[PDB]
Amino acid sequence: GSMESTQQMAVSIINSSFEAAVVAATSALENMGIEYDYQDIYSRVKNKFDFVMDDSGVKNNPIGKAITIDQALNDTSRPAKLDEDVNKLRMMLSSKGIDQKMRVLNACFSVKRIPGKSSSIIKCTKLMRDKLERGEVE
Amino acid sequence: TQQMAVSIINSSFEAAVVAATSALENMGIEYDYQDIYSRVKNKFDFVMDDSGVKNNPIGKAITIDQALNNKFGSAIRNRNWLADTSRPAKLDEDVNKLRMMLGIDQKMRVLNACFSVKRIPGKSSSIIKCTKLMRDKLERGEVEVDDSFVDEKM
RNA sequence: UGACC
Repeated sequence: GSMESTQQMAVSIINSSFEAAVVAATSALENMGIEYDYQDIYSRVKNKFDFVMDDSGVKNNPIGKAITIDQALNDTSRPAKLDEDVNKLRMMLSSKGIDQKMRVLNACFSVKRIPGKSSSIIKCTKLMRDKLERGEVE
Repeated sequence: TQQMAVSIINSSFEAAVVAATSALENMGIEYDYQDIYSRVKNKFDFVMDDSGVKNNPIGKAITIDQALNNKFGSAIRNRNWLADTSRPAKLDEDVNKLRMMLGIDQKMRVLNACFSVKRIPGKSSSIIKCTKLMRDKLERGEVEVDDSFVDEKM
């Protein structure tokens, strides 16, 4: 059930770009203090984005290539949606002022007070452990 | 494909601008095109760059181009990654961490003093840097940082 | 030369 791995990956290019745009738009207005309706900005972005990419062949084209690739190579559905959600959440957070340094460290470590002491306890989470099994700079 | 991905990314920016700009007008709120254009552009450029997401799609577009030039190595890697038995578990843990983020000040103060976050050019993932002392200490278990050291580093 | 935050 992985015989569409390339097409699934290729769609995240369109979908993640779309999500980036919604975030950019809603976030900018928000930073201006202007009140707005999420669905309204969401719909306007989709209207413009869909018209340009989905009517100029640049989605039918990318997908077509992805399909040509999957045939040559020839479930995976769940891990692809989650891949897309990771891009979305990161961007949503990024837009709010919680950059990468904050996200990486907060996700890689848990920190505790330590009661009758003037120090903190740091522990690696599963994400940090996997990085070690891969690569962390000494 | 890479040029198409770039194209799609720019069309996305155009959409964010038209959405904000058209949203202000529909609500009877004045605005200068250049002003709104600039605001959306800083946010979009910052978001796409800081998220590592720009590198993700341009990177993905590049492995398709390669597969089109008969170098399926990367595409093969893409299928194996998505097929890994623990892929969903790993992304779920990833996604869960980020969603809980939507405090952390004290936590960041301590962390900002012991670790540095970097990025390998082109990559969407990150690189964490520390001292061999910390690394070896971490590669053993819990680690106590003294509130004095942190302060020694702002 | 994306693979994870």
